[PDB]
Amino acid sequence: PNICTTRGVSSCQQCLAVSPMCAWCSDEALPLGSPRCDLKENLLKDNCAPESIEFPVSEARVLEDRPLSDKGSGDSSQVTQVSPQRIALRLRPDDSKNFSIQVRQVEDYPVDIYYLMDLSYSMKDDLWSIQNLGTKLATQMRKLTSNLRIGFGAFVDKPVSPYMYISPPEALENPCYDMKTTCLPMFGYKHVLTLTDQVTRFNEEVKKQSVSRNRDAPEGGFDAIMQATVCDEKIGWRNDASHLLVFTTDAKTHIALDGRLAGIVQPNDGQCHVGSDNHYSASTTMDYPSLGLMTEKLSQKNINLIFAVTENVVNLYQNYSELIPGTTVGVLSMDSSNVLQLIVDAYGKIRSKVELEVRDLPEELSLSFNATCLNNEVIPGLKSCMGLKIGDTVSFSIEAKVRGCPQEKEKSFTIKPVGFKDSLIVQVTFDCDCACQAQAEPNSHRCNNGNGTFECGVCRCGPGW
Amino acid sequence: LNLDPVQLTFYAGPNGSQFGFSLDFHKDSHGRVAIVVGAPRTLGPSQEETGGVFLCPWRAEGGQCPSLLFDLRDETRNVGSQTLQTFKARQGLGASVVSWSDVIVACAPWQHWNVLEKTEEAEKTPVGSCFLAQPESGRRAEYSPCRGNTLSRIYVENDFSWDKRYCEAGFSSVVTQAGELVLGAPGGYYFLGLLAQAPVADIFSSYRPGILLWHVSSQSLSFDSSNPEYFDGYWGYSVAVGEFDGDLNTTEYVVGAPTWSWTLGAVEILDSYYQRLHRLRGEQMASYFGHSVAVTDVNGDGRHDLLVGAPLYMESRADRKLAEVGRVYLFLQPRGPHALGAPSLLLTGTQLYGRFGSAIAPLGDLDRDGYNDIAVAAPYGGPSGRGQVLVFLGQSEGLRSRPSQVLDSPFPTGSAFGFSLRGAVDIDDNGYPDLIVGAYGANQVAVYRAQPVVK
Amino acid sequence: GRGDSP
Amino acid sequence: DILMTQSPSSMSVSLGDTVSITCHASQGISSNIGWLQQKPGKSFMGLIYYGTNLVDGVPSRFSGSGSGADYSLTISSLDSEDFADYYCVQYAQLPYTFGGGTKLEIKRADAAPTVSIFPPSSEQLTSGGASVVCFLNNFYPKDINVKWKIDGSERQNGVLNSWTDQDSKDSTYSMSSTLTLTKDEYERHNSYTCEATHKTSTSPIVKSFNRNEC
Amino acid sequence: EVQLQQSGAELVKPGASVKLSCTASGFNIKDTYVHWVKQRPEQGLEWIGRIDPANGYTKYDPKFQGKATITADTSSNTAYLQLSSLTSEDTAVYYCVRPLYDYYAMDYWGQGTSVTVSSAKTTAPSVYPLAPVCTGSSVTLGCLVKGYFPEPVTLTWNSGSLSSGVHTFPAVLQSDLYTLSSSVTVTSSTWPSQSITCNVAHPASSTKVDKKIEPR
Ligand SMILES: *[C@@H]1O[C@H](CO)[C@@H](O[C@@H]2O[C@H](CO)[C@@H](O[C@@H]3O[C@H](CO)[C@@H](O)[C@H](O[C@H]4O[C@H](CO)[C@@H](O)[C@H](O)[C@@H]4O)[C@@H]3O)[C@H](O)[C@H]2NC(C)=O)[C@H](O)[C@H]1NC(C)=O
Ligand SMILES: *[C@@H]1O[C@H](CO)[C@@H](O[C@@H]2O[C@H](CO)[C@@H](O)[C@H](O)[C@H]2NC(C)=O)[C@H](O)[C@H]1NC(C)=O
Ligand SMILES: *[C@@H]1O[C@H](CO)[C@@H](O)[C@H](O)[C@H]1NC(C)=O
Ligand SMILES: [Ca+2]
Ligand SMILES: [Ca+2]
Ligand SMILES: [Ca+2]
Ligand SMILES: [Ca+2]
Ligand SMILES: [Mn+2]
Ligand SMILES: [Mn+2]
Ligand SMILES: [Mn+2]
Repeated sequence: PNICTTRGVSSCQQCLAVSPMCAWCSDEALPLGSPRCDLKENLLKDNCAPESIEFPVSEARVLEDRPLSDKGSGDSSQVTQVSPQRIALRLRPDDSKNFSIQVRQVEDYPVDIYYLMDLSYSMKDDLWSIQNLGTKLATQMRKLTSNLRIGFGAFVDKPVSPYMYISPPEALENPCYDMKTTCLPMFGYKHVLTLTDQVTRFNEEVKKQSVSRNRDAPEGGFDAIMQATVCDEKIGWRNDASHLLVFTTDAKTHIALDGRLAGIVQPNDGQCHVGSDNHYSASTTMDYPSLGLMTEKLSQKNINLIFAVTENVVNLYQNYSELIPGTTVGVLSMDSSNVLQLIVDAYGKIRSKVELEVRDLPEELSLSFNATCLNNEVIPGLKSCMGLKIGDTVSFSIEAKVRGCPQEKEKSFTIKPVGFKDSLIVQVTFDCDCACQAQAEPNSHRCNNGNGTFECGVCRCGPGW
Repeated sequence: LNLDPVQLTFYAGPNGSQFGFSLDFHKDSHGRVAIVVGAPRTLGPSQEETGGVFLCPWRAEGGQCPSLLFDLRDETRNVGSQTLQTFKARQGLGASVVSWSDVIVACAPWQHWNVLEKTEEAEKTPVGSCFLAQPESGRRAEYSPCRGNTLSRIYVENDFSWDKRYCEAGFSSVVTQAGELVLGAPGGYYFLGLLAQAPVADIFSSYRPGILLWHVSSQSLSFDSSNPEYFDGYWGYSVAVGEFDGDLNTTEYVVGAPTWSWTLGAVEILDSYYQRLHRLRGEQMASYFGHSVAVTDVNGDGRHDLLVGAPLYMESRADRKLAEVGRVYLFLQPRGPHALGAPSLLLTGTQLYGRFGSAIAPLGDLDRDGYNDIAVAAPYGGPSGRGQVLVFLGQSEGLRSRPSQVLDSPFPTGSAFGFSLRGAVDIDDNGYPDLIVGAYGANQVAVYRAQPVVK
Repeated sequence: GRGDSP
Repeated sequence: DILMTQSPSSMSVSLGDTVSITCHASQGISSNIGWLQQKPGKSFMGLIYYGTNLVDGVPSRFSGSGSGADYSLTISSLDSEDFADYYCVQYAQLPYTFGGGTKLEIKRADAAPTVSIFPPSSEQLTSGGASVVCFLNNFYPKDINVKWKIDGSERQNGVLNSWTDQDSKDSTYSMSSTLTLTKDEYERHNSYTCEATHKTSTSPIVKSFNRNEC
Repeated sequence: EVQLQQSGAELVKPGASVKLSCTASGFNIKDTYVHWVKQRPEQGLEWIGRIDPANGYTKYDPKFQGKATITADTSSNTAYLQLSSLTSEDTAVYYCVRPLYDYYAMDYWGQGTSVTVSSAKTTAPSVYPLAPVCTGSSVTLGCLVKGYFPEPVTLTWNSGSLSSGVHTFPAVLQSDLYTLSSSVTVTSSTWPSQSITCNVAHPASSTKVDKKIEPR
């Protein structure tokens, strides 16, 4: 005598909604006062036909189960770093089933590196850092990846007063005119070299670059970050590679709403505006982007932003870094671990975390996670890992607890690690019906002489009553 | 609560003129209320954007408005072995407007200026300038405190101290009841920002056309600083006045510096001598805390309270994520000589990139219950992102945490509906204070009339 | 000084 | 340096008259001119600046005009105080430069000088010197010429003249000429004369005396 | 109210160096430009130079470069004009000037400062009576103050008693010494009947000599 019987259910559908351990009997030859809603053991104990037992069981079998790749090299991105890739899930009202996912930080994964450069006058004594970059940037990376591409762009600020010197007329072609020197005319952002594997192309392109000059210390670097992100085709990011956007500067930065000091009040539209001339054309008619907008795009295009700034503004950018999750900072000094292996350390730091993310999760389903990082160390209520090396693997135990029974019986959601290409697709199925329902008797002769529907052994009140 | 959203009045200006960027009410000698609208991209004489001002008479149907004419010709004066030059091209006349008594003040923050001497110069820079007018008498005057005749070389030799060449005087403007004009110049002192103040009466009497460089002895500018915490703070991005020290003979200033202290943002309260009484720091970097400031007594204790807008504040949301929505901070003035504490209320935006708190307007007592109320703009808010203005009512405890009314934009997308607000004036004389909302994006102005309360 | 210079 | 030719150097006018002073520059000065006033025996006062603009406090009867290199100060309805020196100044170029000036004098009917010659004093003679004074008092206009003679022959060396400003309540000028000889040289001659030449009389007014005689 | 109080009259010897001052009253000297102007009876007005008390930058007419040095102390709210290697030509009245509104104008003037350069030491005046020669309806007498330094001298007839009908002529520098004369007219029935006395006072030397006019 349990909750199943004491609930006094009317139909098979109601019986299964009482508890996951309830069953229903559709047997015609059932005793006088035998409750049709009882344990599967109590029903068979009362001579209930085995086939008349309606007792769904929550299960969870995989569909796609490719093995995790050992090397991310070669292949046309046929690399699997999440396993399984698809599993079917079947649940009954108020029940819950568990399943496991695995993630691997694959070795020798392709890497893109677009170097975004401050070339304002203040960057005269910081040019040292990019002198022989293309080579010094391939050497330490060759140890991590066998498929690197590097590109490069530059920026100064919106070429407009008061950021720009506008007198005398000579100052427009040569902003350093009022001094004993000469520099480039001012420019907002200019793409220089598309992402390429030809390191010597990077070296030679750099050697042709030179600084400009503007009036105010903060620079328009964020404009450049936006364009380097939303101009996919031009920058040349690859569909299956780690994208690293290295932002280098020695000074503060302009932010959304600063543009108003130039008459520019139109918000940033997040669209690409770099023409065939490789220059940002909305530089003087569109405001700087907000941190929020930048985050949106960086996440959409899957770019990892690295702030390679000098020690005099390291704090400033460490603080911005915290408002733009996934962003790392490196000190651009003349003394450290190495001032431009900085990028290697940043990459290693980037691929030292594995955080799961759930997309399209139905209102009814609620998930829990038990992470297993480092060495079989289970950490309940945790869905992220930290302190990982490239090549390591982790796993998570997941449990989906459906609440009630939803209207739509066929739903599916995704569980994807942030920054990762691959993901696990969980195809859920809500089983709160009986096989005997699909073979009912509407207006049956057994039920009130046509005023009822005979299904699953009992008589139901037809539609309209 | 009781603003009329069904029957609005619309004023419109030339296309592409940004008619509605700035507005204000204006009473003439007879107390007849009119709306003064700024249009910073209106065409000048040489078919070049110079900006312009309009003086719209109140009419339930609205319509087109007559221009408030100003001199838009560039000026040159060869005096004292020097050449003085003013450049009004793309100056942005009407980038801000304010009315006091029967005088109108329209500013051109990006009016450029230069001084030539042989082969040297001061540099062509946006010192800004303000145009004052007395519509009835036809009188006109100007005020351009950041102008100077020092050559470039001198600034370099002096390490760029007291460099007022990029002031952009007029960026933000306010007038004290006494009749003292206060101009915010976020570019002053190499982008530290400064305030310039001078009596309107003295601005008029000392002005003569053609002089270009004249003295206003009674004027008073704020001070330069060597503290990096002030660098690129844009001190004077927004300005307001009020009573915050008990003494009623003195007037205090409220200055917004949205990028103060490495974009932490801040707003300070000063005396008439620019001595700082209080300072309120931003809560989040790049939120632009100080973008807008409003002074009004919302809890009916007779003491002016402070409202600060941070249009780019990013709110924390599930799963360690941030959503740029905007925020407003309420600071209630404590009894007697005491420092303003933590915010009494945090109003936060809902719509992403809505820029809630981009503008904050005192409405006076809209519903006539005894507590002053306010209006807050989210120029790109609303489910449609077309713009939205929310009304918050005053109460003994400050403000109500939920809006009493929400005005959705009657204009199309990109109108910037709400970018400028102004209230606390009965324009139709029906006994209830009214609201005017600017939509420079659509080059129009919507007037909302307050009606008797229905509930 | 407070401008774009090293 | 820009030269300022200011004319006329002087003019005699009456109360209520509308007079106009003019100023000329060696080149254009785009209304960068200022007008000054210096009441007799007092400091300067600002009248006009930048061509036409009155300095606060200055009556409206004053007005500056003109452009290019030619400008003019005009005083409508002359007043008793308006009789004084007026200068113009340019500040278009450094160094600033001023005009010659213009003295406004009170006009009236002509008048002959009252000549009065005085031989050396007893005290002075015994001291070792000799001075013959010649007062030419109350006359109009101001233009006058004195001439000393010893024994009928002109003498120019050792003469000291001194003129007075137009007296207030009669609008007349005066002059004082002093011939200073040595006691010895004074006695080398007998007759002494000073001749006044005014526009009043075509023939000069003469007043002499004789030493060793009375 | 704007007022420029200049220093008292100066009297120095050739080759010396004098320093004039111009204190600002009712305003901060630091406000505007401060010019110095030199005035002479025959040569007229001459612009010496100017200074911006705020920063201390100056400008001079190349005629005075070396001779004149303009300075200013915002503390004491005063502007100065120093002249060196003085000469007779430096004997003039000096004015400090500032604009009203226009940056470059010259509207407000100080009362002025009289400078005199001479080697002459304080000398006492020699008063001499001037009686007519040995007739008409009215008679005219005179007084001659000769060889004194420096100025000024207060001359009066009968100790001020006789006021109207008198002409006192401006002083004249007779080779490093001043000379002054005064007349007086009355009726023939007034003199020699009514005794008339010349009363001259010279504050400098502290001497007030008197000479009665005697007929011949
Ligand atoms: C990057 O972000 C960091 C972390 O937020 C930030 O460092 C912080 O700076 C603030 C301001 O300088 C510090 O705040 C101080 O905290 C100390 C106690 O540790 C207090 O004693 C100080 O109080 C004084 O100032 C107050 C007003 O702010 C007054 O109310 C008070 O009376 C005192 O005068 C002060 O609050 C804070 O300690 C650090 N935080 C940390 C963890 O270091 C840094 O400024 C940011 N960098 C950049 C370039 O943006
Ligand atoms: C996550 O780990 C927790 C323990 O930290 C597990 O909780 C236990 O689960 C077992 C399943 O047989 C129960 O018998 C225990 O009663 C549970 N203990 C507690 C403390 O609740 C949980 O099973 C794990 N969940 C997932 C998603 O795997
Ligand atoms: C669910 O958890 C159990 C242990 O409680 C485990 O044996 C089983 O493999 C898990 N189920 C799945 C499908 O991973
Ligand atoms: Ca006060
Ligand atoms: Ca209050
Ligand atoms: Ca209210
Ligand atoms: Ca109303
Ligand atoms: Mn720079
Ligand atoms: Mn540098
Ligand atoms: Mn810059």
